[PDB]
Amino acid sequence: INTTNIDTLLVATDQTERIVEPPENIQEKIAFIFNNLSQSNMTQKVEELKETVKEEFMPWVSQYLVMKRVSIEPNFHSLYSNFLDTLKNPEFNKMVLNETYRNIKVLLTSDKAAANFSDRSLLKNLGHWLGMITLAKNKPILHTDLDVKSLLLEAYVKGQQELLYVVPFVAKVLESSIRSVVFRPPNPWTMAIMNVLAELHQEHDLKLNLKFEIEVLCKNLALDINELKPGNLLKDKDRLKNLDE
Amino acid sequence: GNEFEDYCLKRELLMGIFEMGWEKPSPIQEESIPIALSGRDILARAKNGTGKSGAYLIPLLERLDLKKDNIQAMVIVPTRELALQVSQICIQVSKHMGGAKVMATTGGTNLRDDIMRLDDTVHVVIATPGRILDLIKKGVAKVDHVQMIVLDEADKLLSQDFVQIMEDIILTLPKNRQILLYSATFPLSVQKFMNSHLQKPYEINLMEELTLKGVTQYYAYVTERQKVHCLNTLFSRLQINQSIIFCNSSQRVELLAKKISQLGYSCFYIHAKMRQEHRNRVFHDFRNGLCRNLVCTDLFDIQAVNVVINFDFPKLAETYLHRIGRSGLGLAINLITYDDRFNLKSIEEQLGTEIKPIPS
Amino acid sequence: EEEPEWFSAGPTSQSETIELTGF
Repeated sequence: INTTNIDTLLVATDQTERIVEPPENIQEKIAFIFNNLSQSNMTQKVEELKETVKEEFMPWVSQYLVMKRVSIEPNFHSLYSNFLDTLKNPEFNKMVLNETYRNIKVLLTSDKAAANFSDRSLLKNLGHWLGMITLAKNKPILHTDLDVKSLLLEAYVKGQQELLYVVPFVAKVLESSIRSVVFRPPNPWTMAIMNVLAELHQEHDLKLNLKFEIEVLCKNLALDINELKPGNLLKDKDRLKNLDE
Repeated sequence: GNEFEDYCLKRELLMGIFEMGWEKPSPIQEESIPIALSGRDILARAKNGTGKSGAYLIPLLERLDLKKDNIQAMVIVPTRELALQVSQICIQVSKHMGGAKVMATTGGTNLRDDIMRLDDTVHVVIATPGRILDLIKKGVAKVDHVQMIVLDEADKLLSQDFVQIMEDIILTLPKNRQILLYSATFPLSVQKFMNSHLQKPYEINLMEELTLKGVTQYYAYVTERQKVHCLNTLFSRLQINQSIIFCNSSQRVELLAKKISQLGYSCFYIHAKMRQEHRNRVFHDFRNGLCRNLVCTDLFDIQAVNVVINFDFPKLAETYLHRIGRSGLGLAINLITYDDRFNLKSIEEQLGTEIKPIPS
Repeated sequence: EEEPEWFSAGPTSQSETIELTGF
C-alpha cells in the first residue's frame, strides 16, 4: 500500500554500529537543505551544509542521504549525485558509497517472504544510485564490495522469487555503464555480467518480465542480445561432486 | 595488551609462536585472541585469504588439555587446500606442546586410512564439512568432548548444498561449545546460522583490503616486438628473488614461457587451458622454489616474490589490483604498448595511484 | 589468435638488451 516504506532499512540500522546523532536542530537544518535542493541553488546549499554540519556529523548525513532520500527519490538521483560532485568531499563520498552498499545488502539478504511491498523498489532505486556514483563516474564496482556476477549465479540457484529482486537490480546498476567511458561495452567486466544475463535469458522458464528486463537493458547498452556470448556458468559446477569436498 | 606475552598463553605455545617468526600480533589476532581466550563466541568479518588461522588457532591450542585423548577442537573449512594450509600452520604452532595431535581429513584424503588414523589420539580435527559429518555419523569421530569449533569462510560452509550438513555437524556437539565464526560475506544463510547458534558473539569487522601502498610501480613504453628484449633488460638489472609474469592470454603465456626458457630463464607456466591438478602441481613447485619465475594468466601470498611483471597490461583496474596488491610487496613493472596507453592512465585514475616512468 | 611479434621476430639471445624509458 505504501510505495516509500523504508522500515526494512530502518530496522536494520537499529542494529548497525551506532553513530553520532546530531542535535535535533542540526538534524532539522539538514532536512531543510535536502528538501530544498535544486540545480539552481546547489552551490549555495553546499556552502550552507558546510557551514552548518560539523565533521563528526558526516556519517549521519550519509545515512540520511542514502537511506531516507536516495532510496525513495529516484527522480532526484542526478541532483543528489551532482550535489556530491559540487561538495567535493572524498571522505563523505566513501561514507555514501559504503552506506549504499550496506543498505543494498540488507535488501539482497532479506528473507523475501517477509519483505515489505516497497523493498523491490528500494533495491532498484539503490541499484540505480549505485551505478550512477560508481560506473557512471568511471569508478569500478569491486567484487569485494559487491560481487554482481556471483549475485546472479546465487539468485539463479535460490529461484524465481530471488531472481525477481536481483535481475531488475542488476539492470539498474548496469544502465550507467553506457554513460561510462571506462565501463561501456565492450568493457570485460560489463560484458561478463551481460553474458550471464544472456544465459539467464535462455532459460525457457525464466519469467517474461525478467526476459523483458534483460532485453531492454541490452537496447539501453546498444547491444544486440543475439550477439552476446552466454556460457554454461549457470549449470555448470558439479554440485553433486562438490559435496565430497 | 598488544604483545603475545600479554595473553598469558602456555610457555610451550608462546615458543611455538616465536618459532613461527610471529613477532607482534596482527590486527585480527589482536582482536580475536583475548576474547576467544575468555570463552566468548566470535562473529568476524574478514576477507578470504586474510590470516584468520593465526588468530583462531592460538586460543584453540591454548584451550587443549593434552592429558585427555579425546578430540577437543575442530576447524571446519570449505576446501581441501584450506584444510591443508590450516593443519600445517596448526602443527607448526603447536610443535613444543608435547603430544598435541592435529589431523586433517577431507574428501581428498583416503577414508579407510583416516579411520585407522582415528584409532590413535587426535586432539584437533581440521576438516571439510562432508567428511567430518560422515566420520561423526559412523561413530569413528567421537565429538562429545569438543569444546571449540571454528567455522572458516562460513559463507561457503553455509551455501545451499551445505547448510543442512553444517546444521547436522553442530547438533552432534556439546550444547555449550564455543563457536568462532569467520566470513567474508553474510548472506541470509549465515545470518540464520548466527542467530540460532552463536551466543552473544563478540563482533569483529576487520576487512583488510588489497592496497597498492608500499608497491613501487613503473611502466616502460615498449612495442610488442620489443617486449622480450625489455624483459631481457629487466632480468639483467633487478635483484629477483622470485617473480610473477602476467600475460593476457593462455596462448601468450605458453609462447612467452617457451621463449624465455629457450633464452635460459628459470620458469614454470600456468594458464586457464590446463587441468586443475596440473595447475596445482606447478604452483606448488613454484612456491617451493623449484623455478624463479612464474608466467601466468589471472587465476588468483608467496613471500619470496619481490617483483611482478605485467608483460601484458590488464584491461580492468580490478585485475591490476589483484595482480600487484597486497593485504598487509616490492616492485611492479608494466610493459606499455601504444594501445595500452589509455588503460594505463585510466587504471591509474580509477585506483587513485601512480605508475611512474621507469628510471633509465 | 595470431602468433606474437616477440615470439617470431624476437631475440635469439638473453644479452639482446634495450633501453628502458617511459618517454
